[PDB]
Amino acid sequence: SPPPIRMGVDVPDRIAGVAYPQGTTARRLAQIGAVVTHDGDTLTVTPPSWRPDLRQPADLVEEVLRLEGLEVIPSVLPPAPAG
Amino acid sequence: SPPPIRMGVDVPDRIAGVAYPQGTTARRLAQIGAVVTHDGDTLTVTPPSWRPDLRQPADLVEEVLRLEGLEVIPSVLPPAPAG
Ligand SMILES: [Mg+2]
Ligand SMILES: [Mg+2]
Repeated sequence: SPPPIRMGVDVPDRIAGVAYPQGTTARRLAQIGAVVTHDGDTLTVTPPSWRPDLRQPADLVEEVLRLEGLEVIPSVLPPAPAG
Repeated sequence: SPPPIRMGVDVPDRIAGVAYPQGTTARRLAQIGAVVTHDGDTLTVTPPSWRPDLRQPADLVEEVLRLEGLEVIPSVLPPAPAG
């Protein structure tokens, strides 16, 4: 198995900008074959042996977001920086 | 005396963007001749008879800000949206 990855439970929610229903991250990561454990608000995710591409929290975020569907991500223009 | 005015104790701070020391608003408003009573966090301000220009909380805000000095107000860029 690849080494375990520590990641906050709401990290996919923050990066997506969507408040997913609770347990979405844990369910999706378990769906793709990873072992997920809880420690307060921090998950420890061990990817399956056939997923060496999952090495960082960003890799896990893509798994949750693509399975939930990028279409649910709202179009929110960022504020204009003083250019 | 003009009618009394109700105003939050920190309203001058919010409009100025400056955290004034405690009691600044009450001290400045009593300085210019108004009667100030405290009801928790809400100030009741009765301006003196020679100040018929003090009718709204914004008027009291100007009194506090101008006496503390507009030079203490910092320079912060507003959150303009994408145009
Ligand atoms: Mg990936
Ligand atoms: Mg005025």
